[PDB]
Amino acid sequence: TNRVDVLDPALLRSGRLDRKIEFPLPSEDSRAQILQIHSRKMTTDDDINWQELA
Amino acid sequence: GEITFDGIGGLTEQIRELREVIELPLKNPEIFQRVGIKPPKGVLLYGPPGTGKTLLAKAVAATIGANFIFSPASGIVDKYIGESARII
Ligand SMILES: Nc1ncnc2c1ncn2[C@@H]1O[C@H](COP(=O)(O)OP(=O)(O)OP(=O)(O)O)[C@@H](O)[C@H]1O
Repeated sequence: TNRVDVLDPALLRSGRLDRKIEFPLPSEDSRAQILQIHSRKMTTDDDINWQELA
Repeated sequence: GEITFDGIGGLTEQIRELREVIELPLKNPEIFQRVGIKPPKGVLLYGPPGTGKTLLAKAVAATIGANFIFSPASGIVDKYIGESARII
């Protein structure tokens, strides 16, 4: 779910959804990893320096 | 299965106030006849979510030995007109 503040407390709390795992925005280094697994499918060159774009 | 009745702890006071309604008038309706009062029926358990209100009912229903109907409140609604009336 993307709104967790809204759901009432009987749906949350430990013993129901024990773990509450947060997702952070990709950090500046992760952007580099991310751009590189989607580009493999299409054509690439060595012109590109993914470090820049991240 | 069975859950021990001391396996519920910390709430030892609420366990005793529940037995004043359920355990007592089953065995000794002679005590309530002395004062002259009609036995109490109907118990409402309420509290913050997760306090153990179901755990208390679970343990006491495996222990006492009386016939025990267990009913999710929302599980007896039916689509057809008044079929939910016949169940209750
Ligand atoms: N007083 C207590 N002593 C020991 N364990 C407890 C107690 N209350 C809750 N627990 C633990 O919490 C678990 C489940 O709690 P329980 O389902 O009774 O909460 P609830 O109030 O019924 O929740 P809901 O509001 O969703 O009905 C139990 O299996 C037990 O491990």
